[PDB]
Amino acid sequence: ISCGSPPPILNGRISYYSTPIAVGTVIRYSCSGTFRLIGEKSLLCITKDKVDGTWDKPAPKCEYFNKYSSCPEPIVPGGYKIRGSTPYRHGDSVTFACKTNFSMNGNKSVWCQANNMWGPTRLPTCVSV
Amino acid sequence: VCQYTIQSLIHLTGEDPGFFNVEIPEFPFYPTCNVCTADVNVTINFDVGGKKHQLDLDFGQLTPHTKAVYQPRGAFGGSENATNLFLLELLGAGELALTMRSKKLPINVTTGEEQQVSLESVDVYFQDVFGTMWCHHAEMQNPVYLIPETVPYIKWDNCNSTNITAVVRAQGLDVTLPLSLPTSASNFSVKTEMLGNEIDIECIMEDGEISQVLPGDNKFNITCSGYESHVPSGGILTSTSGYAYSLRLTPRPVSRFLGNNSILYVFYSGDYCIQSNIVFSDEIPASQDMPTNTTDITYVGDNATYSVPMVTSEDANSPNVTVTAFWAWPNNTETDFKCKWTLTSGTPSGCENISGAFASNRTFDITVSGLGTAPKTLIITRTATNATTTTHKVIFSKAP
Ligand SMILES: *[C@@H]1O[C@H](CO)[C@@H](O)[C@H](O)[C@H]1NC(C)=O
Ligand SMILES: *[C@@H]1O[C@H](CO)[C@@H](O)[C@H](O)[C@H]1NC(C)=O
Ligand SMILES: *[C@@H]1O[C@H](CO)[C@@H](O)[C@H](O)[C@H]1NC(C)=O
Ligand SMILES: *[C@@H]1O[C@H](CO)[C@@H](O)[C@H](O)[C@H]1NC(C)=O
Ligand SMILES: *[C@@H]1O[C@H](CO)[C@@H](O)[C@H](O)[C@H]1NC(C)=O
Ligand SMILES: *[C@@H]1O[C@H](CO)[C@@H](O)[C@H](O)[C@H]1NC(C)=O
Ligand SMILES: *[C@@H]1O[C@H](CO)[C@@H](O)[C@H](O)[C@H]1NC(C)=O
Ligand SMILES: *[C@@H]1O[C@H](CO)[C@@H](O)[C@H](O)[C@H]1NC(C)=O
Ligand SMILES: *[C@@H]1O[C@H](CO)[C@@H](O)[C@H](O)[C@H]1NC(C)=O
Ligand SMILES: *[C@@H]1O[C@H](CO)[C@@H](O)[C@H](O)[C@H]1NC(C)=O
Ligand SMILES: *[C@@H]1O[C@H](CO)[C@@H](O)[C@H](O)[C@H]1NC(C)=O
Ligand SMILES: *[C@@H]1O[C@H](CO)[C@@H](O)[C@H](O)[C@H]1NC(C)=O
Repeated sequence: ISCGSPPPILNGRISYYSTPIAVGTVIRYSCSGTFRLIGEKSLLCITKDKVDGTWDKPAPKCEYFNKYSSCPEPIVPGGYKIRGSTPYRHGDSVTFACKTNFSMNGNKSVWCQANNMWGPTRLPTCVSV
Repeated sequence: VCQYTIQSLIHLTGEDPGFFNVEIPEFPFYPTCNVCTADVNVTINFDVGGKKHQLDLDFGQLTPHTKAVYQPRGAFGGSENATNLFLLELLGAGELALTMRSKKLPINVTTGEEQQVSLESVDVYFQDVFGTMWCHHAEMQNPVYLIPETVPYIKWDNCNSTNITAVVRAQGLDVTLPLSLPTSASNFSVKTEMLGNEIDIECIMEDGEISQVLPGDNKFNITCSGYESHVPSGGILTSTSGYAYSLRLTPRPVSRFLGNNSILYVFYSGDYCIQSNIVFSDEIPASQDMPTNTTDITYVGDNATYSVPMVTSEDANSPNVTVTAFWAWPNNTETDFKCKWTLTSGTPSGCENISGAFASNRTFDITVSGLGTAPKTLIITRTATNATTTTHKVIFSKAP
C-alpha cells in the first residue's frame, strides 16, 4: 500500500517525505514562525483494508498569533493533566489522562486557540464503561 | 550523613524535548588541584501510580581535570540499560548538570502503569576530597509525568545549508549565521528547532517578534523547551550601519543526547530556513574551578596569619560551619587534605604547619608555620548551613 500526498496546511510547512509514501511513515507539520499550530502535529500513514494507505488524523491548522488570547484552565472530570501549566496563551497545549477506573474518549491533547477556546476538538471525556 | 544540603525547586513549563535537565551549581570544585576527585551518587524519586520507587545511580569518582561527561557506573532499581538514560556534565565555574532522557522509562513497571510514572525529585550526593558529604535536593513544583514513546526521524525540506557549524559547549549553543532579507530597518521573527537521536528542542522569541529593528545589535530573549537554565537564553540580530543581517543564537540548555551531527533548523521571517550541523565539544569549555578571590599576603620570618570572615548569608547561629585548607597543586589524596575544621574540632592529625581556630565572632583565624623563602599559595574554603561556599586563594610571599 501507500498514502497519497498529505493534506496541505495554509501558512505552514510539512516535513520531508519520499514518494510513494509507505505505510508507517510519519510527517510533521509546523507553522510559519508568526502563526501558531493548533492540533496534533504528526500524521501517520496507516492502512485499514490492506489495500490503500490513509493518514490517521486530519492536518492541523495555523492561526495568526494573537498575543492577547488567554484560555481558562481546562478541567476533565475523571481525568488529570500531565502537560501544561497556567497561564495558557495562544498555541499552548494541555494533555490529559484518565484516572484508573475511567476510560478516555476523544483527543487527549487540546490547544489554546485565538478565540480563547480549547480546540480543535472538544475536551476529552473520562468515563467508567 | 549530609553535612550541607542545597534545595532547588524546578518547574517544567513548555513541551518535553526528550530530556529533563537539572542544574546543580553549589558543590565545591577546588582550584589548583589536578588531583581532587569527588564521589557522586544520584537518587531519582519516582511515583508510579501512587507507589514510591527510587532509582539509585552510581557515577563513580569525578576527575574534572581529565573528564567532563559522565555516565552511570551502575544502577539499582532500574530497567535494563538504565545507565544509558542519564548524563552528568561539568559546566564550568564549579557547576554541573544532571540530564535524564524523558521518553524511555528508566524503571520497571507493570502493564497499565506505563503512563503512570511521575518524577517527584532528584537527590545528588557529592563527597569531596576532604570527606565532606554534600547533598542537593531538586524538587519538582509538580510531579512531571514521563510519556514514553519512540520519536520518529524528521527532516525539513526547503532549508538552505550553511557551512557554519553550531558548536555546543557546556550545554550552551553558540553560532552566528548570515541572513538576508529584502526589507531593512521591517519586523523580524525567528524560531529554531534542534533535532537528533530522538531529541527535539524548540526555541522561540519570548516577548514576540521584533517590531522595529534598530541599527546595531538587537538583543532579544528566547525560550527553549524543557527545564530552563539559570543562565538566560538569548540571541542578537546585527544590522548593517539589501542590508546585512547577522544572527547570533545562544540558546541553552542543549543536551548532548542530541548527538553529534544533529541539526539546528533556523526559521526566520522579515518562512526562510537555514540549517547547520551541531557538534558537541568534548573539551571542557572553561576552568571547572569554582570562582575564587585572590589575596596577596606578605610576611617576615616563618609565621603568617590570615583571617577568614563569615561567608555571605552566614548567620551567627548557623548549625554547621566548615573551613578547609590545602596547599596549591597537591600531590597525594591520602595526606594533603587533612586540614579541616568545624565549630567543634582541632587541627587534625596530618595537618602539618597549619593551625586554625574560630573566634567568638565566628571569624576563623588560620596561622601557617615553616614558611620557606618561595611564595606559597593556600586554598581556603568556608561553608555554612544555608550559606554560600566561598574559596580564598591566599598567596604568602616573603616581605621585600
Ligand atoms: C475506583 O478506584 C478507587 C481507588 O482509586 C476505589 O476506591 C473505588 O472503589 C473504585 N471504584 C470501582 C467501581 O472500581
Ligand atoms: C481527534 O480529533 C479529530 C478531529 O480533529 C477526530 O477526527 C478524531 O476522531 C479525534 N480522535 C479520537 C481518538 O477521537
Ligand atoms: C549538620 O551536620 C550534621 C552532620 O555533620 C547533620 O546531621 C546535621 O543535620 C547538620 N545540620 C543541619 C542544620 O543541616
Ligand atoms: C555510592 O554508591 C555505591 C554503590 O554502588 C557505594 O559503594 C558508594 O559508597 C556510594 N557513595 C556515596 C554514598 O557517597
Ligand atoms: C528490571 O527488569 C530487568 C529485565 O530486563 C531485570 O534484569 C532487572 O533486574 C529488573 N530490575 C530490578 C529487579 O530491580
Ligand atoms: C556549505 O558547505 C559545503 C561544504 O562543501 C559547500 O559546498 C557549500 O557551498 C556551502 N554553502 C554555504 C551556503 O555555506
Ligand atoms: C529579556 O532580555 C531583554 C534583553 O535581551 C530585556 O530587555 C528584557 O527585559 C528581558 N526580559 C525577560 C522577561 O527576561
Ligand atoms: C535559500 O536562499 C535563496 C537565495 O539565497 C532564497 O531565495 C530561499 O528562500 C532560501 N531558502 C529558504 C528556505 O529560506
Ligand atoms: C563530536 O564532534 C567533535 C568535533 O569533531 C568531537 O570533538 C567530539 O569528540 C564528538 N563527540 C562525540 C562523537 O560524541
Ligand atoms: C607566629 O610567629 C610570631 C613571631 O613573632 C609569634 O609572635 C606568634 O606567637 C606565632 N603564632 C603562633 C600561633 O605560633
Ligand atoms: C571578630 O573578632 C576578631 C578578634 O579575634 C577581630 O579581629 C575581628 O575584626 C572581628 N570581626 C568582626 C566582624 O567583628
Ligand atoms: C569573592 O570570591 C568568591 C569566591 O568564593 C566569589 O564567589 C565572589 O564572587 C568574589 N567576590 C565578588 C564581589 O565577586
